[PDB]
Amino acid sequence: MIPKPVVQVPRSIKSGGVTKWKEGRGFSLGELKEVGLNAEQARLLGLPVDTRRDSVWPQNVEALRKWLIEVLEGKATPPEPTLPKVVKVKRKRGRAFRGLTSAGRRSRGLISTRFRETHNYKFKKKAKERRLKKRHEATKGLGNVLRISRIINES
Amino acid sequence: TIDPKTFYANPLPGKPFYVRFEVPSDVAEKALEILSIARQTGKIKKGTNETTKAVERGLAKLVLIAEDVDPPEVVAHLPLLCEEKKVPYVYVPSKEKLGKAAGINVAAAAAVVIEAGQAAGELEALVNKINEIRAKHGLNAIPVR
Amino acid sequence: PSAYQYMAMWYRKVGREVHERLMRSVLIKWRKEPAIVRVERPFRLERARKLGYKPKQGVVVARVRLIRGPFNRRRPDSGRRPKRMGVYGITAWKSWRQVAEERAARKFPGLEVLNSYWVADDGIYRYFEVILIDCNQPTIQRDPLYSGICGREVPRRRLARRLRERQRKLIEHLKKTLLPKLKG
RNA sequence: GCGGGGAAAGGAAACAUCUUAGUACCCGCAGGAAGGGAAGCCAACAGGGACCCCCUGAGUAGGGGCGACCGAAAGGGGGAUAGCCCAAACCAAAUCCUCGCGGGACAACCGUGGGGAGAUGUGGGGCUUGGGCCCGGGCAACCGCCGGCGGGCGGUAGCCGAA
RNA sequence: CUCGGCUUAGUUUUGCCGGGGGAACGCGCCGGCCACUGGCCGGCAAGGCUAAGCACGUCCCGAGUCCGAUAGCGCACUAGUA
RNA sequence: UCGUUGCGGGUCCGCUUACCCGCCGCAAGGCGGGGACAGCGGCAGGCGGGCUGUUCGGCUGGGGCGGCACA
RNA sequence: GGCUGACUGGGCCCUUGAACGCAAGGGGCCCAGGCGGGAAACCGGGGCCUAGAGAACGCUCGUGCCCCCACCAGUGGGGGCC
Ligand SMILES: [Mg+2]
Ligand SMILES: [Mg+2]
Ligand SMILES: [Mg+2]
Ligand SMILES: [Mg+2]
Ligand SMILES: [Mg+2]
Ligand SMILES: [Mg+2]
Ligand SMILES: [Mg+2]
Ligand SMILES: [Mg+2]
Ligand SMILES: [Mg+2]
Ligand SMILES: [Mg+2]
Ligand SMILES: [Mg+2]
Ligand SMILES: [Mg+2]
Ligand SMILES: [Mg+2]
Ligand SMILES: [Mg+2]
Ligand SMILES: [Mg+2]
Ligand SMILES: [Mg+2]
Ligand SMILES: [Mg+2]
Ligand SMILES: [Mg+2]
Ligand SMILES: [Mg+2]
Ligand SMILES: [Mg+2]
Ligand SMILES: [Mg+2]
Ligand SMILES: [Mg+2]
Ligand SMILES: [Mg+2]
Repeated sequence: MIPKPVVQVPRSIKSGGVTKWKEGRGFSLGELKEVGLNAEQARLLGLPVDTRRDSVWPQNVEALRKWLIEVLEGKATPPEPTLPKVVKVKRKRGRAFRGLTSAGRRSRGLISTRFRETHNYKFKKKAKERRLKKRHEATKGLGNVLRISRIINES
Repeated sequence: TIDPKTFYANPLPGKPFYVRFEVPSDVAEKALEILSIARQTGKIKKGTNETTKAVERGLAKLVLIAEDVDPPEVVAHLPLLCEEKKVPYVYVPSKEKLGKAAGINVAAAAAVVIEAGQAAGELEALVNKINEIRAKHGLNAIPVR
Repeated sequence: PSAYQYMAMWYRKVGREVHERLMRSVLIKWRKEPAIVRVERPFRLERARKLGYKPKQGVVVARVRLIRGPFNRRRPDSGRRPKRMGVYGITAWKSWRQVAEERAARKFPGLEVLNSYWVADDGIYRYFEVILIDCNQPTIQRDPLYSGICGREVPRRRLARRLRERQRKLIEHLKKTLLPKLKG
């Protein structure tokens, strides 16, 4: 059973000091260094590696040491390496016409802000919600119906 | 450090803006001969990227610049750089001939003699004659390195 | 500093006045050529190389001239609420650079637009140069950057087999050089 | 599915800002999916760690004749998981393509000859665990091209099947 | 940066387009909900690609508290037919 | 008004090469005139039913005029 | 003749609005602070009584050793409660 990295949930000001743990994206380079591995070797063993993460958690180090011993003694089988296994690049047609060049990417807002905050993304996201009547788009004017009803029922 | 708006203030008629003084055909042909001789007996470099690095690094002795560079701004920095580093330079009329003298199969917009094995004597005479042309045109002298 | 760093000086403050003198003559010719013209070499070589240009067979550099200003917004000819009746100041969400790339692509059917950059402005026109590549040319197809546009296929049997071998050899090596340290 | 152009009716118990709606529709351009994607990020001194999609945060913050109405994001739980390249520094033609001939699983490629590209830089190198540059040590080197041969499974007709 | 405009929850603070002005360079530059200053923290824009996991139904397969010839698709039929 | 808008001389004069207008030419380019004006784009003020959207209240011995018996 | 109570902070009630929901406005009775007139009682929160009267948003002024503005501190600016 290949271990999963454990990382701390970022402690917000809103939380007031309450903290919890979560499963991380991958093991940090500091944790891998304590068990004598680099990013490439760890990825060849099937481990998820996160070179962005700076923290080193002893519980992650301990889980890595236990599982590596099992692997190096023939008791555990490493999964497939966490490196690309296919290369699939399609021929592109009409990049300029679909706004995929750098000029198109700029006008779409993708240079200055995240994809989720671009205006075309907002247009498509809300169109889907209204088409499926999902979440808040099942009721138009939901906020005002709630607001007036709260006043009447909490007076 | 040289300010281009005064250096290139008064261009010559019928020449690109980066050409500062007129070189007679005899002087240009001599430079091409020296570059060819230096290629077999000494050390040369060719192409704008290698010529610019040689001038910056202080290893240049003579810089050859072609006058028919189609977008002129490819080589226009070289005369400014040579004046700053006090490296003598001369203009040659054709980049196709400059490339052939450099011993390649394509044109060269610029070339530089690093060391003149057997051409050192002729190189000194060429630099003096270039210096007279610069004085005629009003530019200060650049001594032979 | 590469010669390309020095070539960029003509589009910086130190070289603007000399460059602006040059363009006043050059633009006279460009105003009389066809609106879209293929050129032998890019006008801003250092900028073109940063955007992916190389002088290979099948790489096309085209100069595009177009009228600047806002797009031709039409005054509506039927009923509208007042907010929808204005004309002046209303522009397109497309830049003129994208418009230039698209017009270039129409002149070279089947070619793919890689990138483009600004070259010059005058009172009425704006000039761009567009880099296009022919994805059918063998020189283009194998280029590491152009293959991202022209397509690339690596069989899964190649990568997976290579990765499996590397994993197997690593485990044997780590048995000798790492297992004692882990258990020590 | 992607880019652009782009209403009104109706609603606000009138109506113009507003909404309807970046909708209808129009123009252009792709794929079997598209688009997105590898921190000039988010956070708050505690830490997360590319992206898309689903559940939530939440009709909360916020916008608004602060009216009608509009409306996130971070964070949390999941599906799934993957990371790389071009340019440049440094080297400087060591490079690519095409054709003929010989070899080479009908290939890649090797040898040789001709043609084209290429110093306005082909190619090598390099990609945050920054790199280039100098010195030393070590192979479990690293990276890439071809898809021949053997084997297995599946799809495109069917066959057998109690009393 | 500034002016006009479309847009956005983005509000003295969203993205962009157009007109005019317009940097610096790692001893630098950018962000931390008005601007500036100091501290601290986080990063390196303006070049390119990227499987999987997500949309759809001409088509194929399966299912059904669905309809049963004025119903159910406009069409159970020499129906997009006369 | 900002830009296009450049070059000489002491806000003024001149110039042409920009730009504009016409003639010739298949094109290349030539000739003449104007000329940093004009024209064109942005921004700003004025005129602007040429065109677009709308509002043109209520009570009422029917409506309208009146009145306000509308606070 | 002497004055400014046409006062500061609040509460309760009556009427507008019958029994019976429901603005603004107006009136009455008080408590506290600090005054004016008066020997004192007492009266004064405009005019002897019943008329002269205006929501939300926005702006402006007064007030407070006042509250807030996105990692922290500061300056300018902005917002908030009455
Ligand atoms: Mg909604
Ligand atoms: Mg309407
Ligand atoms: Mg409707
Ligand atoms: Mg209405
Ligand atoms: Mg109506
Ligand atoms: Mg996909
Ligand atoms: Mg894609
Ligand atoms: Mg909306
Ligand atoms: Mg190269
Ligand atoms: Mg049977
Ligand atoms: Mg950068
Ligand atoms: Mg029927
Ligand atoms: Mg029947
Ligand atoms: Mg004018
Ligand atoms: Mg005008
Ligand atoms: Mg009318
Ligand atoms: Mg009215
Ligand atoms: Mg009436
Ligand atoms: Mg009347
Ligand atoms: Mg009343
Ligand atoms: Mg009552
Ligand atoms: Mg009253
Ligand atoms: Mg914050």
